[PDB]
This record gives sequence, C-alpha cells and structure tokens, in this order.
Amino acid sequence: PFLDIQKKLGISLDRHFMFLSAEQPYKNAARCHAFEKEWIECAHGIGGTRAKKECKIEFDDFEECLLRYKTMRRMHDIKKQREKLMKEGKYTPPPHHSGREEPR
Amino acid sequence: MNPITLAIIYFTIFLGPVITMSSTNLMLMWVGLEFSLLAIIPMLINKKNPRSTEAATKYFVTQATASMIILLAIVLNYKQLGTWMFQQQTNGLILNMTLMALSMKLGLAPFHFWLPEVTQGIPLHMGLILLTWQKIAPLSILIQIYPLLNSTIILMLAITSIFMGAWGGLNQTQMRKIMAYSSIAHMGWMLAILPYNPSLTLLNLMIYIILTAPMFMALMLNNSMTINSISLLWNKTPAMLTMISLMLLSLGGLPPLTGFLPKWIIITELMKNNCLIMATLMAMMALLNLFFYTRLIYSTSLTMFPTNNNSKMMTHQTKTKPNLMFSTLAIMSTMTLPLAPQLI
Amino acid sequence: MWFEILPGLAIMGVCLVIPGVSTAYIHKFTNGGKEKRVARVQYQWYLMERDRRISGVNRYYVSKGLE
Amino acid sequence: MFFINILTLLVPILIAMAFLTLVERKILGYMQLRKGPNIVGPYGILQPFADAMKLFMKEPMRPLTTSMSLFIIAPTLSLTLALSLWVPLPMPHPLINLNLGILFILATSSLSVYSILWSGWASNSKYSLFGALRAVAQTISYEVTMAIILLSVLLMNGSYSLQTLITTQEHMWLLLPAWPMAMMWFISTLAETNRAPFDLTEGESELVSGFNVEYAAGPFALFFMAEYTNIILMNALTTIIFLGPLYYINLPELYSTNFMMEALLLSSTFLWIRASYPRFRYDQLMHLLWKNFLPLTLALCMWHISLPIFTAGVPPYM
Amino acid sequence: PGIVELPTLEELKVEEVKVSSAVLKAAAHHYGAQCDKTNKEFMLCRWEEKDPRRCLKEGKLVNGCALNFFRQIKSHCAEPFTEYWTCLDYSNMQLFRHCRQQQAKFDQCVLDKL
Amino acid sequence: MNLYTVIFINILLSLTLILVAFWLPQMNLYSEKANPYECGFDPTSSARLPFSMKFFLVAITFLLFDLEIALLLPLPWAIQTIKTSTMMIMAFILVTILSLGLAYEWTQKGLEWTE
Amino acid sequence: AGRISAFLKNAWAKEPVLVVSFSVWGLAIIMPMISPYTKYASMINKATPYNYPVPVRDDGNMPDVPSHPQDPLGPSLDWLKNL
Amino acid sequence: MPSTFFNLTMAFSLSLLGTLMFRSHLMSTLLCLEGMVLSLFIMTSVTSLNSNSMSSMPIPITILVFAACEAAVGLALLVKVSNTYGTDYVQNLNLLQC
Amino acid sequence: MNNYIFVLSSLFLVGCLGLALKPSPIYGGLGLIVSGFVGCLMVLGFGGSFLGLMVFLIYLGGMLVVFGYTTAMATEEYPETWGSNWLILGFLVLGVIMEVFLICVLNYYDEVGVINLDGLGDWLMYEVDDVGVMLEGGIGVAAMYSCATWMMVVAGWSLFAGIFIIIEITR
Ligand SMILES: CCCCCCCCCCCCCCCCCC(=O)OC[C@H](COP(=O)(O)OCCN)OC(=O)CCCCCCCCCCCCCCCCC
Ligand SMILES: CCCCCCCCCCCCCCCCCC(=O)OC[C@H](COP(=O)(O)OCCN)OC(=O)CCCCCCCCCCCCCCCCC
Repeated sequence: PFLDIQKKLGISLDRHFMFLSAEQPYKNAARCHAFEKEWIECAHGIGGTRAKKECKIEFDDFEECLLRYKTMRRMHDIKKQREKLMKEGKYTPPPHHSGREEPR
Repeated sequence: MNPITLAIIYFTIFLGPVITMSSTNLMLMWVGLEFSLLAIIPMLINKKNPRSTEAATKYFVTQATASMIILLAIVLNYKQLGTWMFQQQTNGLILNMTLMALSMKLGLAPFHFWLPEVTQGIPLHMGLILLTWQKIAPLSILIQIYPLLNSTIILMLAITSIFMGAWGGLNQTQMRKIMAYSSIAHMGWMLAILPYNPSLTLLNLMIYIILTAPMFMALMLNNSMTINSISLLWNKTPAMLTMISLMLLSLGGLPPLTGFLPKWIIITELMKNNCLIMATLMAMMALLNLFFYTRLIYSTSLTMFPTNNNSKMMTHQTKTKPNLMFSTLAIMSTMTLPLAPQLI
Repeated sequence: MWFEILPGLAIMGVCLVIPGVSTAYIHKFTNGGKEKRVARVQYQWYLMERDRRISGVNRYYVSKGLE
Repeated sequence: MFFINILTLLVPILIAMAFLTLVERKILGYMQLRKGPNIVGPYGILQPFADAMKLFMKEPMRPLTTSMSLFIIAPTLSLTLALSLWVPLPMPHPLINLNLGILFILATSSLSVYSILWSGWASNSKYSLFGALRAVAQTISYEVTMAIILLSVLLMNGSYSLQTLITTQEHMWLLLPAWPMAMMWFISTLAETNRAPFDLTEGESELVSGFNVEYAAGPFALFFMAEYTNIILMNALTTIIFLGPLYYINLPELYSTNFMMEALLLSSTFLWIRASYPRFRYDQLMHLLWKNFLPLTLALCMWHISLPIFTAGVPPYM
Repeated sequence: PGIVELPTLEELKVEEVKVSSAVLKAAAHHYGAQCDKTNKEFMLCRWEEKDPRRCLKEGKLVNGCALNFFRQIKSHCAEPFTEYWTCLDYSNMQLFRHCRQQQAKFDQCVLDKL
Repeated sequence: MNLYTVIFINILLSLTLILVAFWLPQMNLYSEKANPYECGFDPTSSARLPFSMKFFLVAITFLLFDLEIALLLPLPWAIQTIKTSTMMIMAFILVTILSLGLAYEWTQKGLEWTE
Repeated sequence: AGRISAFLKNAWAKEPVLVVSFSVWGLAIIMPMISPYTKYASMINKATPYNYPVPVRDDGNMPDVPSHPQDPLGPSLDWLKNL
Repeated sequence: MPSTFFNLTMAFSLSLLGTLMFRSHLMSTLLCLEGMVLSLFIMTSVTSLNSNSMSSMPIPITILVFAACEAAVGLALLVKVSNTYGTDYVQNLNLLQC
Repeated sequence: MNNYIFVLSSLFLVGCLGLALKPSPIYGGLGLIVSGFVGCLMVLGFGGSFLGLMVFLIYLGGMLVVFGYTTAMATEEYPETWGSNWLILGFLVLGVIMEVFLICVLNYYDEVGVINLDGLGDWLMYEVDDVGVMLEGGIGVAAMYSCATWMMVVAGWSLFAGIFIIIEITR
C-alpha cells in the first residue's frame, strides 16, 4: 500500500482476510487452503516477477483447485464418449451407476 | 451549512484517499472512492441553483458508473485467483476495464467531457478539491498496479488527454474551464509514465497541486471567472501579477521554472525506455498549452484592459489574502528548479 | 345478547386447530410415527442420508438387531 | 400425502377468515347495541357465503383508463402472499420449517405493499393514487420497527426459526421480559395489516375505498380475503413470540388448542380497536413512530444486547 | 501428468455397523469413554496425515471397537437400551432433554454391569 | 421442492379464482362505467401527474436505515463469538451513531412535512 | 441541584420517552462494567466444541489431560454447572 | 457456477449498456444503476459461497450499504432537478456548456 | 432439476434486460423486484439463505421509495413502457433471441467451457461440508463484530454521514 500506516502501527486494520486461507470465522476452511498456502509460502521474499515463472506449479494447481476446469473436460470427455459409445451400444451400465446398489 | 455538517463532510473527504491509501483490499480501496463521492455533492450544491445541480448530477451519474466498472474488476478478480488484490497474473480486460474506469474518475481521453462542465458551474473553493484532492485516491489505485498495465492503452489515453486538454483550452474564456483542461493535459504526463518509474507521476501531482492551488485561490480573491475580469486586476491587487506571470509560464512548462521539471525528466524516462516517437507528440502540444497562458497573461498583466470607475471603491476597502498558502505555494514553485535532484 | 357471537368464534374455533393437529398426524403417518425430523445444519442432514442408507430407502427405521 | 396437508392448511384459513368478516360485524355490532347478521343462517354463520358467492357474479370492472396487467396481478399477489405466510407458521411442527422462517415473514410481509401500490397506480384515479401513497409513508414508518422489535426479541432467542421460541417459552411467556416490545409490536402488527384504527389507505371517509375503488367485486374479494387473512397471522405470531402456549410433547394438540384461545383474543382485540378509535391523519403516524417508538426501540434493542452479556443469557444456535 | 494411486474395492471392505443415528447418539457419551484410544489415533493420523489412503487401517478399528461396544450392549443391558433410544428417536432433533428418565434407567443398569 | 408444491398452488388458487370471476359474471361493459370515478364528475386533470410528496426526506432516511437494519440482523449469531466485547462495544457504536444521526435530523426539521 | 434536577421533572412529565431512551442508553453500557457474571459470556461461549478437538501426540511432555477424557486434568468446567 | 457468471457478467453489461443509452429520464438511469450493483452482490456472494470464503462474506453487505447511500444522494438530486423544472428530463439540463 | 439455476440465471438476465431498456421507472422497478427475488434464489441455490433474503429486504424498502418519487418527479402523462411502441419490443424480443442464439453458439465451441449444456447441473456446490455444523452464512456476515470490525465502522460512518449528506442536498 501507498502511505502504509498499517505496518507502521503493526495492527491488522484489514490485511488479514485478503485471501481465502485467512482466519475463517470459527475454524472452517476455504476449499483451497492446501494450495494457496503452498502458493504463497513459495512466493515470499522472492517477490513479484520471480513469483511468476518458477512458482508456476503452485498457481497452475491453485488455478485448478479454484476454477476446477480440467476436471470438467476430463469429466465431459467421459460423457461425450459414453453418450457416443452407448447409442450404438457396446456398454452396459452397472447397477451402481443406474440406481440400485448397496449403500453404506 | 452548520459546522456539525461541515466537519463531517470535510472528514469523509479526508477518509476517501486515506482509506484508499491505508488499505490493501480492493474493497476498502473502493469505498474510499465513494466517501470522496458522497461528501463532494453537498458542497457542489451550496447555492442550489441550476448550475450546481446540473454539475452534481453530471458529477454523480458520470462517476458512480465508474465505481461499478471498478468493482466489476475486483469481483472478476475475486473469482480468478481468489483474493482482493490485482496480484500479478490477472487477465487484461479486467484491468483495461479498471484503467478504463479510473480514466472516468479522473477524466482523460473522451472521459473529459464532464470535468469542465462540472468544474464550471461551481464555486472556486470546491474547484480546488476536484483537480487536486479527488485526484489522489484514483491514482492510489493506480500506483499499486505499478507493473501489469497495458502499455498500449495507458498511452493513447495520455496523448488523447494532451490534445483534448489543449485544443479545448484555447476557446475557453472562463478560467474554470481552462484549469479543467490543464488538469487533463498534465494527466497525460502523470498517466503515460505510470509503468515507467511512477515516482515521477507522484511528482507531477505534487507539482500540479502547487500550481493550481495558488491560481484557484488567486481567483477566490476577486471571484473572476472570465478573462475580462482577471484583466481588471492591476486596479484591485496589482501586487499579484508578479506570480501569475510565473504561475502560468511554469504551469505551462518553461525551463527556469519548476513546471518544466516534470515535463522534462518524464521525457527522459520516456526516451530511456525506447519510445522516442511518443514523447515528441506530447511536447509539441504542451506548447499549445502556453498559447492560452501567453494570451492570458497578456490580458491579465502585460496590457491593462480598460477598467471601471465603480472599481475605484475597491481601492479603499483593504482585502485580506491568505498566509503561508500562496507565498509559499508560488515560491515553493516557480523558484525550485535548481532543487530538482531533491525532487527526484 | 352477546352469546350469539360464539358460533362465529367456535366455528372459527374448530378451524385453526386443524392446521396444527393435522400437521403432526400427517407427519407421523409419513415419517413412521416419529416427527418430521427437521434439519437446520449439515450434520442432521448427514444422519438422515446415512439412515437413508442403512435400510430400504425410507429412513424412519432399522436400528439394532443386526450386529 | 403432502397435498392433503395444504388442503387442510388453506381450507381451514379461508373458511376461518370468512367468519372473521362475520365476527367483525357482530362484535362491532353489540358494542353499537345492534345485532349483526342473524337471518341468512342461524346466527349469521352463513352470511360470508352470500357475500362471497355474491361477489363472483358481478362485473369485474375493467376500467377504461388503467393498466389491465397490474390490475389483475395485485389481488393475485395479495391473496397469494398473506395466505402463503401460513406456510412456516409453527403450530408445534410446521408445514415448512425454516431457519430464517421470520425473515420469510418480514420480506413477504413487505410484498403485501406492492399489491396496494401497483393496484392504485394501475387504476387511474386520484382517490387511489393517494391510498397507494398512503401505504408508502406507512411502510416507511413501521418497517424500521417490525425488524428491531422483532430482532431484539429474537436476540434473546437464537436462530430466526420460529420453532425455537416454543423451547424458549417452555416455562414462561416472553410477554413479561418484553412488554415494551409487545406494545409496539401490536401497533406494528396494526400498521402492517392496514386494517386498523389508523386505516389511512382504504379510507372510506377521505379516500373512498382507497387503493380499491376502481376494483369491482371479482378482484375486490381477494383483498378482503387477504386483509382478514393477514389479521390472523400477526396475532398468530404474538401467540408464538410473546404469548407462549403449552408444548408438553405427548399431547401436541394442547399447543394448538391454547394457540387458539389467545389468537382469537388478539384477533378479537383488534375488533375493540376499530370500534373504539379514529385515525392518525397520516402525518402523526410517521411522527408517532419515528419519534416515540423508534428511539424507545433502539434503547431496548441496546438493552437486550446488554441483557445476556451482562448476565449470561446467551441463546444457543442449535 | 501423474496418476492417482488408491485402494481396491476389497481393500476397504469392513463389517458395517448398519445402525441408525438415534440409537447411535444414545450410546455416544459411553462411546467417548470407551473406544477412545482406538478412535483418537485415527484422528491423530487423519489431521497429521491429510489423506484417507494413508489412515486406512486405523479406520477399521473405529468400526471394530464400536462393534465390541455394542456387542456388550446386546448381551448386557439391551432391553433398557431399547427403551431409551425408542423414545429419543420420536423427537425431531433427538434431544436428551426429553428422554431423561430412561437415561438413568440405562445408566444404573450400566453403572452396575460393565 | 416441497415449497414449490405449496406456492404454485396458491398462484393457481388465485389464478383459478380470477378466471371464474371474469368469465362467470355476465357483463355489459359499454362506456361510462369504465371511465374513472372522482365522485360523480368528469375528472379535470389526467390522474397521472406529479404528486409532489412532502415526506421526501424521511423516505431516504428509511432508505438508509433498511441497510442499517440489515446491518443489525447478524447479532443473533454474533453473540456466539468468543470475544463478546467488541460485539458489545461495536453494537453500542452502531446504535448510538444512528440515534445521533436520528436526533440531528429530529432537530434540523427533517421529518416534519415541508409546508 | 435544582436548575438541572428539576428540569428532568417536566421532561419526565412531558416528553416521557426520551428520558427512558436516554436512560436505557446510559443504563445499558454501564451495567456490564459493574456485573459479577459478565466474565462468563466469553467463557460459556468459548466452551462449546463446535469443531472437533484435534489431539496432540505424546512426546514425553505436557503433563496435561492423558489419553482418557474423564481424567481430572484439563479444562473441567464445573462452573457452568452450579452457576 | 461457470454458467451464471457469464450470465451475470452479461447482466452487468446490459445494465452498463443501459446506463449509457438514456431515454429522457434521469430516474430510470439511477434505477438501472441498482440492478448493476445487484449483479455484483450475487457474483460476489457465490464466489464467497462456493469457495466457502466466509471471511469475505462481510463484503456482500458492505458493497450494499453503498448501494443505497449512493442511491440516496442520487434520489435527493432529483428533488433539486424537479424543483427547477418539475419534469425530470435529462435533455433539460444543458446550460453548463456555456 | 439439473437445469434449475440456468433458468433462474436466464430469468435474471431478462429481469435486468428490460430493466436496461428503460421503461417507466415503475416497470423498471418491477423489473428489479423480480430480479432481486430471482437473486434470492440462486444465492440460495448455492447455500446461504441469509444473503438472498437481504437483497429481498433492501430492494423492497428500496423500491418502495422509487415508487414514491417517480409519482412526484419521474412520470409522464403517458408511461409508454413495453406494449406501447416497437423500438423496445424489438430489442426485448431480439435480445432474447440473441440469448438463445449466443449460449447455443458457444456450446459448439466447447473448449473454453463458458457454458456446457451437456455437462450442466453437475458443477454447482464443489465439496461443501457433508459432516459438519456451524457453517452457514450469517456466521461470516457476523464477522463485522469479530475479526472484521472495520467493515463495520466504515459502513456505519457512511450512514451517519448520509443522514447529513442528504439534507444539505434538499435544504
Ligand atoms: C534571474 C534569472 C532567472 C530568470 C528570471 C526570469 C525573469 C523574472 C520573471 C519576470 C516575470 C515577473 C515580472 C512581470 C510581472 C508583470 C508586470 C508587473 O507586475 O508590473 C506591472 C504593474 C503595473 O501596475 P500599476 O497599477 O501601474 O502599479 C505600478 C506600481 N504599483 O506594476 C505593479 O504594480 C506590480 C508590482 C506592485 C507591487 C510592488 C512590487 C514590485 C515588483 C517586485 C518584483 C520584481 C521582480 C523580482 C526580481 C526578479 C526575480 C529574478
Ligand atoms: C402473482 C405474482 C406472484 C409472483 C411472486 C410470488 C412471491 C412468492 C413469495 C416470496 C417468497 C419469499 C422468499 C422465499 C425465500 C426462501 C425462504 C428461505 O430462505 O428458505 C428456503 C428453504 C431453505 O432455507 P432453510 O430452510 O433456512 O435452509 C435449511 C434447510 N432447512 O427451502 C428452499 O430452499 C426453497 C427456496 C425456494 C422457494 C421459492 C418460492 C418461489 C415460488 C415461485 C415464484 C414464481 C411463481 C411461479 C411462476 C408463475 C407465473 C407468475
């Protein structure tokens, strides 16, 4: 910040909930704690332009814990195949994917 | 106005930047633009005439849409890489629509058509707050995004603010519509050098604030919003002509005066970053930003326009000019060129 | 005299007991003699969707006797 | 088996409301020393059927200067809502339990306004524009208080679920902790539910049949079906939020049976009012309710915040 | 790029309790006293190792001590236990606040025996 | 889903009750009973002109407080925080500045029906 | 006094609403400061185990509560009972 | 979630497309400015509610305390546009360009 | 069921489309009480029941003023709203055909995944809480009083100053 009168006083006016993994209300978690943590403990003291090329594994993962996109095409390519495979057959769905199973 | 209302509105103005400054979240940093948006309107409208209302509506509707177009880019960024900051790898049109909106808060390329209309139809006090203090918090959005601005559109908004703030300032007799288009010209210098060492745009702001504030306060002294009214000043307070000749020939940057410093060392940062062909288009048009100051100091100083005899009473009644606010801000500018290394 | 009002009340008075006493007997019939078993939190829904999976698909039954 | 519960939830309130039209004409009568209906049935028990079956035969006025779309939707929107507010209303176990079962009331209580605004705005007439406007400054008056008089009670209860109060009142009525709230609640149950000593909106004597004058019989009943249906809610809540009847869960029909005994009084208490007091002139009601109740509200709103933390009385979030 | 390595359908086959919540809430406070060393070590793996497939065997003992907990109910003090949850499940939120008489009747039966 | 079973009904209970009101009265609509009322005369103006209210300032103070009411509503959960001393104070600070904001308007003639 | 204390007497006769409001305001913040039981609100509210208490692992240290719940060590609130 | 936000972003834009093309009313542009806010309430709540970012759940109200306080200052200027003209047409305020 | 929120979402886009055509402020206000209600559905379709109701409490008492002033400032002799011309009714029907066009365009380009009409309804909650308690919204909004008590002073001050900022505009 410009005119950073928060570090100068030390107090956390509002810099303690900027991101997801940040002191949830009682004890909850924000669905990507494991990844944002691994992203931001990586990008500390290396700041900025070198948090953008070497700490790319942690963002490429956190960009998929959060958006969760590649799991869709990996779960839409399934349907596209099965919907194509069946309808011309060659596939008999089991009991536990068309209903009847033994729940636990 | 009632002091219990004044202090509250002189204080929300003191919160807008200061919360846009002392806050990393782009939500605290958003509301700061609004405290500076609520508070201004009650004092735009102190006379409640058909000139104050039309400005406030033209100041509000023009500038709440911008607060939304900002706030979109946060939420579009609150989804992508979930947090409340433009981190490094945010998408472009999130920010090129952010910078879009700031340019409406400030008024640059075609987003300038509201500034003079609002800076016209307004008192001189509260002409000084827009062009100097409302301008600090939007830039505080915009220094924090130090890298990671599109170098292409950040720069067409500059040149378009050099042209449109210079071509337009020629026609305009009313000083308030001149100083509006001075703000727009000087912002192409604040705003073109934003990726390129923006310790120079924090400069051009603290210079520009030292130039206008004497001027708007030099017009409070007689409430002259016309060339023909600032002219008849050799009969009222001739002692002021010595500064305005320099306040304007500096605010249009000529070298021995400090207002050439920002226009100059900026170009160094432009030349030094291999944009040899852009800075010229600016500096060739910053000369046109002298023609309606050359012409203006003629009408003011270097040719006594024909005054009134009713003005003979004004040579009896002993005005009072401020202290520490004009003599400082007119010598702390126009005579500080040799201290440029201390500036930068 | 005023006692002619009681028909308007005691027929209105056999008209707002039904949505209270019918709301329970209709629950017990559907819920197996128990109450509706409301779920405000995500835990009480888990117990249902557990108990839904320890029986036939209706969840108002089986407990001990199994192992 | 759920439709058979709605069927036993809406029939026994449209058949009750009907006999509030009757009871609002006899109790008012005997105070006026005049017998009400006695003739169409034994003791007027069969008058609302005439009144009802009378109104669905007359020409629903489609006035020449109006908006026939919002014309028809307001009574559709009035009879819908005030009937649809009985859904979570917990006789011991409700049809639809809800965590925020009372914000459901507040919000849907507010949409009973737009049946009064869209109606009188659609219907081109001065005497209905007013009645629309007469609700605007009425909702503006009490709606600040139907929340805080309703919050500060639910502040020494926990969740907004109406079902919790049966356990909060397991040994005492909340009328005694908060009679100040219950006073202002009663009047705020009386501005909402525009039927009142201060009607101001269906003013027969100022704004003749305001928000309602261009409406003839067909659409007209859907407001009476909604207004006298809403009189019984905002007394049914007082029999839940302030007057807590007996739960004792092996005879749950004791709650519903004492729930009767008090709701009829609070539904028969409104009837003494209309026969006892005139209106507030529409500038007092907003000077009576921003000046006198609003500060007194914020005080007790503040007192019940410092009531549990002072002592220990923290409601649990079950 | 990588694959996910996880068990097979038989590597996680366990005798299910096949028991409902209401009866399970009833014997819970005794299930915290007994069958605690075998349940906390699961958690201590679960929070320390963040993976279902590295804290698998300890789970099988959570569903092995609970059986040995209910096996001691089925032989000793079963009838008064049936009288307890049979009223507790009548409620809509399974409150101990109501079935408080059958609670001591089951606790004295279990204070003496076991 | 269980509520949609309650509330689509009540639209139909209203919508089925309105179709049996327009198509079962035997109407005779011609010209002069459709035209607006004003108590037995032809209305002078057009019924849709500026009303020019007088409680204009109070409608805004409500417009600000409906936020403030909304800004109170999480108190039943806030007491279930572990601090209960900032919730104590900051609940006094919100209610107090309101009454200060309400008492200033109360004296400066805000809720007074300009006339 | 008289010139302040007897002004409250008409303000209690006429305007008998703001006196309650201005009193209950001044009587709300003041009572938690002079209570015996205000300490417990941040404690009765801190005892509730909404989330699961994660156990530590024994490493020859912390002579606290052993691996047994009904063991006299630890935060045994007998103050909530017998309040 | 990635079917509404394209549909809510596209609902923001139409309202941004609405509060730049006027139709002879200042009070329908202020009106179009609140549905603009509203799509940001919802496209902020969901992001703070599929991510379970309860720590950010204070934000969708703080956004909205400045949705009415901005409308309040917005509505109150119409009082001062009407009392000059009494008509509230945007074409009627053009005497600043002079 | 799977097509629940796409319907509530497209009925919102429409509630904000006619809102953008700028009819009279009444049928725009009606256009927002709907879309505000519809916003209470999808906010609630993804969990929290508090936040949805809030919009459906503010923008009822919000649009109750918008009904008041428009009758006094913003209203013609003839409203001329939707069924009154053809300039609006074209770009109210060609906006919706543009909708059914556009969303059906870029399911053919199922590579960016902006809408997946075949993979629809299966990605809405993302692994919430199943065994859990004390999780809903309103616990987060109540952080105004613990750990986020600057959202609280900064918004309260806005309403403290709005009450002064508003009357100086009227006076
Ligand atoms: C050094 C190298 C660096 C580069 C140097 C650059 C050049 C210096 C800048 C020059 C520009 C400023 C001078 C131009 C001012 C305009 C002319 C002017 O002010 O005088 C005209 C004015 C006539 O008004 P009149 O009513 O006739 O009264 C006359 C006597 N009272 O006469 C007046 O009344 C005005 C004065 C009345 C009050 C008395 C003050 C006398 C002026 C003192 C300033 C002298 C200049 C300062 C020294 C030079 C600085 C380097
Ligand atoms: C004539 C015009 C009529 C149009 C206007 C009609 C207005 C109807 C009344 C307005 C409703 C008020 C707002 C309701 C919000 C939902 C209330 C709520 O918060 O609880 C919903 C509940 C889940 O919440 P909760 O119980 O707290 O979660 C824990 C689990 N027990 O359980 C749920 O999740 C259910 C939530 C969805 C229920 C919404 C009901 C919508 C009804 C359809 C309206 C449109 C009409 C149909 C089209 C016909 C054409 C006009």
